[PDB]
Amino acid sequence: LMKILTERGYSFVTTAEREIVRDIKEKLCYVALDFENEMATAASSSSLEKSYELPDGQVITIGNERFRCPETLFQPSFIGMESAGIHETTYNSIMKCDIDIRKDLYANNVLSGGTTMYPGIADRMQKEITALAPSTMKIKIIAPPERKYSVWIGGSILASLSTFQQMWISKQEYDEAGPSIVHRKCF
Amino acid sequence: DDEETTALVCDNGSGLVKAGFAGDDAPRAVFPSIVGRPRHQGVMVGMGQKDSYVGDEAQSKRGILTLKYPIEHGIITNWDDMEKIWHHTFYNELRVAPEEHPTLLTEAPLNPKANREKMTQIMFETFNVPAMYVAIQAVLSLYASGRTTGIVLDSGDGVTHNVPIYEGYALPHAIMRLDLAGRDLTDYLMKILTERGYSFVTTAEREIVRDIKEKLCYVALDFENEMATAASSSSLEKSYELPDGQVITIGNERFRCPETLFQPSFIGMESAGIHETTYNSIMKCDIDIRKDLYANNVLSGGTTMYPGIADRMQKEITALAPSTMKIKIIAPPERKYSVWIGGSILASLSTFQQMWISKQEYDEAGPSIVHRKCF
Amino acid sequence: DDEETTALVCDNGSGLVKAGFAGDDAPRAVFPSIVGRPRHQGVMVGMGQKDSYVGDEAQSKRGILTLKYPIEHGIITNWDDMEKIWHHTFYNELRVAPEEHPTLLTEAPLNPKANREKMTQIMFETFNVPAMYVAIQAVLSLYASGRTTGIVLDSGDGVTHNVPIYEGYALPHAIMRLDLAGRDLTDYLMKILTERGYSFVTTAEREIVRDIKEKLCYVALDFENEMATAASSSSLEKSYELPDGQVITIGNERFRCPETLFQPSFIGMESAGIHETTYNSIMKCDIDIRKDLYANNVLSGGTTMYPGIADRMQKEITALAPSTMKIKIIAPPERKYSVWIGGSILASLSTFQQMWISKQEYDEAGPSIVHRKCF
Amino acid sequence: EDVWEILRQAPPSEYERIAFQYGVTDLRGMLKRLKGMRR
Amino acid sequence: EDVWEILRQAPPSEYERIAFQYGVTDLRGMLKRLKGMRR
Amino acid sequence: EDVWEILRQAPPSEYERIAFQYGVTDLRGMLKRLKGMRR
Repeated sequence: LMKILTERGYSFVTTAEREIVRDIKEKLCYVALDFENEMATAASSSSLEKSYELPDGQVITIGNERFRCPETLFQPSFIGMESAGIHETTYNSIMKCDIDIRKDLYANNVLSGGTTMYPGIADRMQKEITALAPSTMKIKIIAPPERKYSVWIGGSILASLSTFQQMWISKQEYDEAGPSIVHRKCF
Repeated sequence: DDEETTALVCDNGSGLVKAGFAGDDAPRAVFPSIVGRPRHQGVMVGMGQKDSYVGDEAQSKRGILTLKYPIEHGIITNWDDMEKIWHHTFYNELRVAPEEHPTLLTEAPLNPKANREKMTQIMFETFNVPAMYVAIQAVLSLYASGRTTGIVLDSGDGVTHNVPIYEGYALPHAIMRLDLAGRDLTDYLMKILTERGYSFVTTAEREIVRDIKEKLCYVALDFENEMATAASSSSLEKSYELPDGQVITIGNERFRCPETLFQPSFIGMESAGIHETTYNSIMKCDIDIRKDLYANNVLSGGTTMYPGIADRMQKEITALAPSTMKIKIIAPPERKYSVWIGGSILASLSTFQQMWISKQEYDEAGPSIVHRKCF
Repeated sequence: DDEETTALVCDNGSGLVKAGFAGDDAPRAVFPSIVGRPRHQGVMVGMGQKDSYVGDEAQSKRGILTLKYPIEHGIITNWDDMEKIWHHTFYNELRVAPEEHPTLLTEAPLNPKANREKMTQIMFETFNVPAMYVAIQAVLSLYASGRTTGIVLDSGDGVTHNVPIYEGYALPHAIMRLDLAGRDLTDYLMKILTERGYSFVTTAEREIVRDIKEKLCYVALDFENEMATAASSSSLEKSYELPDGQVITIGNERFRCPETLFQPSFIGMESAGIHETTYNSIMKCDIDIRKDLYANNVLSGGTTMYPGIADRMQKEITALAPSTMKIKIIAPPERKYSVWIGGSILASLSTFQQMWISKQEYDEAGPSIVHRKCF
Repeated sequence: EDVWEILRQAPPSEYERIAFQYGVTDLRGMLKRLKGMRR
Repeated sequence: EDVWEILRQAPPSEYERIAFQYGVTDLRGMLKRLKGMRR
Repeated sequence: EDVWEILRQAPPSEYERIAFQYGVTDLRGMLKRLKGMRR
């Protein structure tokens, strides 16, 4: 984002400048399911062509970026990363999974991560997995809105899992085994 | 909470252990003879994640849980496995106390005695059934045949014998096994399909493949002209949905799996086809039993449920038998249960309770009792 | 400009394609089986910036150019890649016309036929070699063994099979593959080192790591006491210059990479170690072949060049074999070339030119010819 | 058939002979139904 | 649902199986409310 | 050794038997040198 907006007419490098930009993403930046027809849409689609108040008081104008920021998670080309999109990471994982876990996945295609809170997140998730998955199987990605806290929530659970206090790292246990204790048969 | 008892018709069908009661009509027990080990142990809250509930659930746990037959080769390598196998039976699907219901025991020949010795005593102690009793799976089917004369071809759950018989009269000398097991065919299938473009090794991968055989894999009577047929016959050229969701494509295999039971060359086995096992047996049989056979050419074994099974049976015996005599192989559809059925009969044979393995009889003679004048 | 011809001993060593001629002594061809894609295209004056000269130059272009095996899993996913791979060979390093020099073809088992079908015809047309001929890489090493009896353990360029053999006599039934590839070990290495404090994913990053294994990574015979050794053994605790110029530090990995070939647990693979693959094979072998094996326990595969390779081989077989019998695994240092060597032999085997794949023979029988009574 | 009455009046065990004489290879079955009755 | 009573009477840890059987991916939540009760 | 003369006078293909009899697992090599000669 900094890359683009700055080169696109902006001078946006500063730490809290990064602050504003991250705010920008997490408030307005999105993604559209498609790109190339979505690209043509961008070619003139005025609705997106919206400027947002820069918290200096400026109103940063916004267009194709709002989505052309995140989507590269499926194409690091934009980050230039050698890596591959999140989706096919999912898919090669699943193919690694046993033969018929895959439907398990399809019902259990749990997304996690709030910053990914953007639009269509699953929208793509499913569409591409489709594009890759056998329609034989029925997919379903899973992503609560509350994915930030989810991790906290489940931790609150486990730790709160009374039947489980045996695991906690006791001062002593460390003491006898120093820290290295932590590793085997414990973490 | 009822009258005297019902014997416990428990049948470890070479692939699945199965059972009902005496006089029962359907083995209320049927399920895989495997044990299952997960690998990884994702640290998972709570429990309920059994190491070894294979029974009939574990295939739900297929993949992570591995596979273990105890009788692997119709050979119980381990028992506690099979032990809790029983308990599973008697307490989840039998969900029943052994101690008060008699049971007959299903066994194929070729077993070193202590196998039964141990199974027996432990069945008394762990089980305290009113009394047990064993019986050759082979013989069990035999009565399950009721054609007391003639051989039976027992290529069943995963087993294979020839069972020459004659109003109950069978010659063990002429009697034989074919190591082949539908598992074996499974094997060559994996061989072929995998090398043919597939990567198919995993335990439940074997599961799918065995399913494949028992649902689609067949045999054509002939081969070589049948081979040419295969050369372009598109009808066979059918892909089946791989239970991943893939649709495994299928051609010549569907039949080129089983047929080797007549030519272990494909399994590379030194042995010979089932048919001529039958035939050399029969020739061993007395001069004119042979027509008895011909009317009594009883196949047995569901995995052999494939097409043409008799079709060949007869054609080759023909190819060998004197047309003078008239052949007839015998194979009910219900050959799995047949063995169970005849066992249900015998055990259910009231005029016969004298045979059952009594706690005491063992006790005085320990297990060794079992052997002479009893089994 | 010479006499009849020299067959073309061309060997796509599972990682590198390599080759010489019949009667040659050193495969004059050796180089990576990859294809390479740059990303960015800085607008660069002029040209000469090939997309896909991987051959042996591209690693010069590593980083920007990515990596592509066509036979990735000993499985040619693509051919034109491999096609120009050949041309590269025949015209830059072979720099030689196929049309006038015969060639034997190196292959591992498990290949669906059309792979060879296509390779064959296209080799004729694009290549018009005087005639070709294929041969199992496995078998090629086998003669490359010359101990015509006994198995060979082929864990080579990136391959793995057991090759039971007996004066040329091998049982495919007992014969097997281990999907493991030095690439695989590569993998777990990346896993470990990266998670252990490293960020090591990139194609040539994999390059460095494979270099690391093949130069320094080893195995110690034992593990658990060997593990304690690792617990503080400073000698192993050696950092190696990362070819960036960093000096990658190294400890327990150097050995904890390969050893899992005996325990895929680490690769998490359901499979079993190479050794007991050997052993179950041998047990499959006839009763007393086994001593034959023991004298013929031929390893094959350079990537397995690590320490102790046999050291374990023997120790575990011991752990399994009857000390009655005396074991001896066989592994020349030169196992990469061995396969090439034996191929150079066979093809160079003048008494044998009858086998080569003639243009015509194909022509009349198309490619399908290749299969029966020929390969 | 009379196999019913004959077997009920067959000699006690030789229902063997009578069932398998009158085609009843399921003397097995004849008794197993007789057992669902007498089981 | 009975998931309440079943889980209260579920086997102690296998509330896992019962909650996730009756759709309660928040066995997590079932226990976390049970913990706000027992926390 | 005489493996040289024996193999040169070995039966044409059974240099197999003679080489591998006299320890020459490199009948492979025996022929490959014989081929660098006859290649």
